[PDB]
Amino acid sequence: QVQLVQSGGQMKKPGESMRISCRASGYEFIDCTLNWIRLAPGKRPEWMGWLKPRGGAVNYARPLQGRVTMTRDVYSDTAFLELRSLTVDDTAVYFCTRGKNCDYNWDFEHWGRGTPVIVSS
Amino acid sequence: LGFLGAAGSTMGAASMTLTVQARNLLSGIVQQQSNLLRAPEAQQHLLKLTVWGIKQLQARVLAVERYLRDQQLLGIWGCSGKLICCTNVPWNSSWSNRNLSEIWDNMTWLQWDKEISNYTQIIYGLLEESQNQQEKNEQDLLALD
Amino acid sequence: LGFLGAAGSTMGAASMTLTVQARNLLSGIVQQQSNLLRAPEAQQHLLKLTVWGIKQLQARVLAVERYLRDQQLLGIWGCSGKLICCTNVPWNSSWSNRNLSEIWDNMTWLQWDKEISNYTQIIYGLLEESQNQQEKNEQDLLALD
Amino acid sequence: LGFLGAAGSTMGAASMTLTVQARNLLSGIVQQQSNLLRAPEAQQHLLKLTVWGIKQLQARVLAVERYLRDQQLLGIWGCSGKLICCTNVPWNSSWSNRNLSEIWDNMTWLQWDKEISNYTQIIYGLLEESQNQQEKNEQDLLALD
Amino acid sequence: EIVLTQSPGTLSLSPGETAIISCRTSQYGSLAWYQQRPGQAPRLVIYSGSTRAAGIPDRFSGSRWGPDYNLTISNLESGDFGVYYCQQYEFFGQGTKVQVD
Amino acid sequence: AENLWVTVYYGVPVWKEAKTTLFCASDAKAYKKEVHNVWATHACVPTDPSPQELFLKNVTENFNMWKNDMVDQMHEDIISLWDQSLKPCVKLTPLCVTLICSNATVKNSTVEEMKNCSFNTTTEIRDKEKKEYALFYRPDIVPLNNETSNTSEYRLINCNTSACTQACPKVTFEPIPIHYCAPAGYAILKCNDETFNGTGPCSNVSTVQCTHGIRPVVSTQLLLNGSLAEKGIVIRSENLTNNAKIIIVHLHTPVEIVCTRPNNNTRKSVRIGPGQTFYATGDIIGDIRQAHCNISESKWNETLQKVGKELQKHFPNKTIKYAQSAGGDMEITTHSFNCGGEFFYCNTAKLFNGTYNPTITLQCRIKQIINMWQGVGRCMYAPPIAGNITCKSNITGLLLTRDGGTNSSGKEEIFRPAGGDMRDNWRSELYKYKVVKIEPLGVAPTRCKRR
Amino acid sequence: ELFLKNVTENFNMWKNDMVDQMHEDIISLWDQSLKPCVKLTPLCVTLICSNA
Amino acid sequence: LINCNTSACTQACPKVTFEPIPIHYCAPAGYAILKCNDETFNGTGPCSNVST
Ligand SMILES: *[C@@H]1O[C@H](CO)[C@@H](O[C@@H]2O[C@H](CO)[C@@H](O[C@@H]3O[C@H](CO[C@H]4O[C@H](CO[C@H]5O[C@H](CO)[C@@H](O)[C@H](O)[C@@H]5O)[C@@H](O)[C@H](O[C@H]5O[C@H](CO)[C@@H](O)[C@H](O)[C@@H]5O)[C@@H]4O)[C@@H](O)[C@H](O[C@H]4O[C@H](CO)[C@@H](O)[C@H](O)[C@@H]4O)[C@@H]3O)[C@H](O)[C@H]2NC(C)=O)[C@H](O)[C@H]1NC(C)=O
Ligand SMILES: *[C@@H]1O[C@H](CO)[C@@H](O[C@@H]2O[C@H](CO)[C@@H](O[C@@H]3O[C@H](CO[C@H]4O[C@H](CO[C@H]5O[C@H](CO)[C@@H](O)[C@H](O)[C@@H]5O)[C@@H](O)[C@H](O[C@H]5O[C@H](CO)[C@@H](O)[C@H](O)[C@@H]5O)[C@@H]4O)[C@@H](O)[C@H](O)[C@@H]3O)[C@H](O)[C@H]2NC(C)=O)[C@H](O)[C@H]1NC(C)=O
Ligand SMILES: *[C@@H]1O[C@H](CO)[C@@H](O[C@@H]2O[C@H](CO)[C@@H](O[C@@H]3O[C@H](CO)[C@@H](O)[C@H](O)[C@@H]3O)[C@H](O)[C@H]2NC(C)=O)[C@H](O)[C@H]1NC(C)=O
Ligand SMILES: *[C@@H]1O[C@H](CO)[C@@H](O[C@@H]2O[C@H](CO)[C@@H](O[C@@H]3O[C@H](CO)[C@@H](O)[C@H](O)[C@@H]3O)[C@H](O)[C@H]2NC(C)=O)[C@H](O)[C@H]1NC(C)=O
Repeated sequence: QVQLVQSGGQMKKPGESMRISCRASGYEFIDCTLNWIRLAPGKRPEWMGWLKPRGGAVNYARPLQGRVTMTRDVYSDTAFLELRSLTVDDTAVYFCTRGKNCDYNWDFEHWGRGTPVIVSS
Repeated sequence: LGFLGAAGSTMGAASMTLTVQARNLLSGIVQQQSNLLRAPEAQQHLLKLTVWGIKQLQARVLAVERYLRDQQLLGIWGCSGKLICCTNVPWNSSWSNRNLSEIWDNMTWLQWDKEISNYTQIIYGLLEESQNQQEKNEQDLLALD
Repeated sequence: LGFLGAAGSTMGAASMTLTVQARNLLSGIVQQQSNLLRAPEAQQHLLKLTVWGIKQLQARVLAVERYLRDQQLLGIWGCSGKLICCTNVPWNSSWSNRNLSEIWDNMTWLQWDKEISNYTQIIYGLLEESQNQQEKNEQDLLALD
Repeated sequence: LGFLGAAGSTMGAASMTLTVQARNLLSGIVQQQSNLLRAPEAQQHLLKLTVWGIKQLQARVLAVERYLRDQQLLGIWGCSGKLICCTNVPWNSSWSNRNLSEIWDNMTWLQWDKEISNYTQIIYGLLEESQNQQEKNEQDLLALD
Repeated sequence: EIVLTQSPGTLSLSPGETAIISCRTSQYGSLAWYQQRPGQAPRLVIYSGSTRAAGIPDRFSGSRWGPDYNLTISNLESGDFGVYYCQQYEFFGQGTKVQVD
Repeated sequence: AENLWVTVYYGVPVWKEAKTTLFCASDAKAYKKEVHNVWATHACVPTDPSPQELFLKNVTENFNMWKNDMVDQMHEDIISLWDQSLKPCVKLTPLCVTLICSNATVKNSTVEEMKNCSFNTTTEIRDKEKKEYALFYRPDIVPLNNETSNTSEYRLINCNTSACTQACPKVTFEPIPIHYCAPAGYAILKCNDETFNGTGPCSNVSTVQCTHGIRPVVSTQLLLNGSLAEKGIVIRSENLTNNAKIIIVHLHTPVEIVCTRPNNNTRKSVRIGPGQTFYATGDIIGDIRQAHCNISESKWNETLQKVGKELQKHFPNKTIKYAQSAGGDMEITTHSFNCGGEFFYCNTAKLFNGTYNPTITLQCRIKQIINMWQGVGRCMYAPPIAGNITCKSNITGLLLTRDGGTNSSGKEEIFRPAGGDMRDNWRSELYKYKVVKIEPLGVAPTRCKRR
Repeated sequence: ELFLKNVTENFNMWKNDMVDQMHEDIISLWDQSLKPCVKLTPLCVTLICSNA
Repeated sequence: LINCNTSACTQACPKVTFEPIPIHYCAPAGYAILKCNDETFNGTGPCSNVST
């Protein structure tokens, strides 16, 4: 058994920056991967990133290269996501998830509560 | 299970089931690659210094000491492998003189060798000089001409 | 080098070089006094507690367990020493029925030993029966009159 | 005591007391359940980590390594158990050609095998091929028809 | 910029009926499906093409024959219809969904 | 069938894989003088003076570099040996006090990284304090633009994680090779054949009694001092489409790389206790220049085209493009690199600006409060070395990540350099040498009769 | 003990190793005696004396 | 105190006694000890009266 906690959704205006956090408890963070997933109704889900807390490899998706940023903090056991110059295209819901085991990363057994983001004007 | 399945039974019955001890006297269920258990999962912490590492090493080496010592005591008399053996010297005058009937008819080994315990060294010496006679006679046969 | 020099050769060829495994399954090049190495120079720091010390002792005793267990399993059948043995027991009905020609003409043990693994216990049981029959017959032969 | 009471005697006398070393080659007075010493009293502090604990386990495993290696080298030649053995192989041309009288009359073995040490491997090879010939002949006799 | 697709797109059937879904066409990958949207974050239903995932009802089981890859959904309910997704390696489908009644 | 053929043959060749620990072997000649612990510890064993091998006829066996376990055994063993090396001779540090620095002015000019910094320590008598010049290297101070660093004064970066341990001055650090010989009842199998994809059957197979020497030098995203490939260029990577997994590329030909800490330096002792000796740089002499590296443009460009053309074989019509570092901490993005006790972090942007289808120079920075390995604890503090330091090596391989996102036919494909798991330093050479056990109780029915 | 007939041997006292063995062992046991039960000393502060 | 520019001196355990209580030595199996009973031994050369 394991759970993932999030701070909830935060609504904002077009064309600006924002942050969102997530943490994990149990099944120690320093060994195994994480990932962010985008959920926009009326549009397909699109994988965002996968972060190795062990050494900080990041593999930002090409379509959002540059303006999306991320990091971690081992002692606090958290995961910060950053993005810059948001638009109405990013009207979606965001999740922090983990795979079953620490050798596969495409079949995600544990999902966060979910956190919406809406911008209209 | 060795004798643990047929310990207290009759004398003749015990001789018929002496064989399953060979697995039982060396393997151990828990120390090593047993008939039920293999190497542990978190062996990285077994190899690193731990109290139960010293315990397992002590137990395993003690078992090896035990088996090697008793086999060697049995081996020196030329009885290696042969579960039933036989020696070239009759039995001494004292202790002696007990009838065979009860011993094989109804006795079990638990009550037998307690009186023989203090004299066991004598049987060892007798088997030893028996082996000495046997090996010198082997040398004489080797002396063809 | 043991089988490591002649592992994959023919069925018959394996029997002709079974002997050099005695050195290759007890000594080890590096664990202890070997065919190439001796005691180390800075042994004062090896005897004092060290991370690799427990590794060396574990390796030695594991090799000892490895040799002794299988050597006993071979000994209890009366086959000790005899690099090729023989038993007074037939083979069971199932599994059976494979022709001898290919097994010795061109086959090698690498492709043969897999399928007998699950049935391997049965051979131990039948050999145990053979030893039981043999020891009772030996006891009766001892009974001259 | 073994040759610690009979080392320097005659060759014939040496062969007459080859047996008691079996106790003296495995037991050890102090390491384990000897012929004089049992397990110590304060074993709670023996089992807990201590320098002399590592010394105990080192000594025990070294003795076991030694005895197993020698007994294996002796066994592979078909000489297991037999304190006096015999091989089906001649001796090479060199190093040979010494008169036999002094070797058995008054010679002591301390100065004997000094010059045989460098050639000792050759005897192992000769005994090895002897065992190879013997086992193939055993297989041929086993082949009745 | 798409290589993955699934068929059929939208399906209509009453509660309790059975239907067949498939993902296409030939791109290799470790195939998987994610359950219909209940409203919170979804859950898994299957691994490795044919391995029903832990803590899932037994109404789910797929099949794979090379390019051919199909899934049968049996005994639907009002609490299980919704927007579900097909996973191949990293992409996703086109938007498959099932409506109850 | 006479007697129905039951018998047993002693020995028989047969084997199965099995998890088991391995054993040390290192050239035991020179390091009898390193009584304190170090990688190839003197105790170990002396090496075999006669390594042996044989080629085995017709042996068919499948290797697998990712499934095997001995790499994990080493990742545990070397870490434990590191801890046991920094467990003794280490002076725990009552450092991290209220302190102040300011611009160096060694010459009239200001230095780039150092700052001449006052430091009030404990004197030998616990009641009294005194001031001395001490440690400042800019990456290891918590900054502020005011007349002090931190919110005020300053502190060393360690003191909200764990107590940093002083490295033993007398313990050297040099990566000499080490060997592995499995004990009796075990042996090692070697895949001599070339063009091996890291899995599947390997035909040309030889049995070796003991693994060849390996220098387990730690590093990130630039394999160095590793044994060259057999021929051409190969890509030993467990499946390419699995972009989560890392891609290893190995070179047959070497490329010279050299780096230098050009400045002369000298250490000055400071006392922090009854017998506990601190260390840090005392003074700097001569011309001032940043640490840097030199590399030939032509050979590097040739190697990158060779790697590109060979990896293009795994795709029908796609093209490739390199890029600079992904991002995040300095440890993974920069080129981690070690020589002599001092440490180098080097920016790798200039080495990956190329594209597919005369003396390049690198910027580098020193770091001395190292959060090495896990980043969770066991933080160590190396002592600075006297004089100038120059070090060279043969670059041998690179670590690649395939990025991801949506792709289409005719589009461009992008790789990036990354380090990460230190296990992928030692998986490069030790892909060979499966461990295996032999079970010498083969049986087969054959005619016989005892008597 | 036993006396061995006619045994000839050249004892050599300075070459033998076992003296060094015990010279290491006694020191190690000394350390293992004064490793536990030992109170690390924060002594050496300002002190002042005079004639007793 | 004299110790505080060399190393931290360690307190000796009050409970631990110190006396020169004797110790024997003896070897494991496969090893033995030889003794030179003869007198006037110069520390080298053959010793005749030898006991095990
Ligand atoms: C990849 O592979 C390559 C190729 O093999 C390999 O290249 C070599 O890399 C090393 C650096 O890692 C190069 O540099 C060497 O550095 C030596 C400098 O260290 C000296 O000081 C050490 C500590 O002692 C100091 O401090 C004490 C106390 O303050 C003081 O008393 C001393 O005087 C000294 O100042 C010391 O450990 C070190 O070496 C000694 O000890 C080791 C371990 O016991 C022993 O093995 C050595 O033989 C030596 O006794 C040394 O004393 C440098 O000195 C050394 O040699 C040069 O200087 C000496 C003395 O002046 C000359 O005699 C010699 O001819 C050299 O001029 C050496 O240069 C080394 O040069 C590379 N090899 C080549 C061929 O260039 C890489 O390391 C590998 N790894 C990587 C990551 O690339
Ligand atoms: C490593 O990377 C791989 C990509 O590079 C990645 O992708 C694939 O993963 C699967 C695992 O499920 C591997 O397994 C299979 O490989 C075969 C190889 O093709 C040949 O063999 C098939 C036999 O397959 C039969 O059995 C399977 C069930 O096991 C059925 O689905 C299948 O329909 C068959 O009944 C043979 O049919 C192939 O023949 C051709 O013609 C027939 C008839 O028209 C077609 O039906 C068939 O599709 C094909 O066109 C052929 O002789 C593959 O065909 C299977 O579909 C399946 O993919 C793959 O080997 C692997 N890809 C590669 C290139 O190896 C791995 O998942 C990845 N692994 C990891 C751990 O990350
Ligand atoms: C104590 O430990 C921390 C943790 O490593 C040391 O680093 C500090 O980590 C925090 C993590 O969030 C940094 O936070 C900053 O947040 C702002 C928010 O706007 C962001 O813009 C910055 O880029 C940064 O992420 C913080 O800067 C960083 N440094 C300091 C001095 O707090 C910290 O150095 C350790 N020591 C002390 C005295 O805190
Ligand atoms: C600190 O450690 C030192 C070293 O053992 C302690 O002893 C001091 O050692 C020095 C060594 O040179 C002595 O030097 C003196 O030099 C003069 C030169 O003329 C000579 O005439 C003297 O005979 C002597 O060699 C020094 O006297 C000696 N004692 C002191 C108090 O310095 C020292 O005690 C330790 N403690 C302190 C607080 O220094």
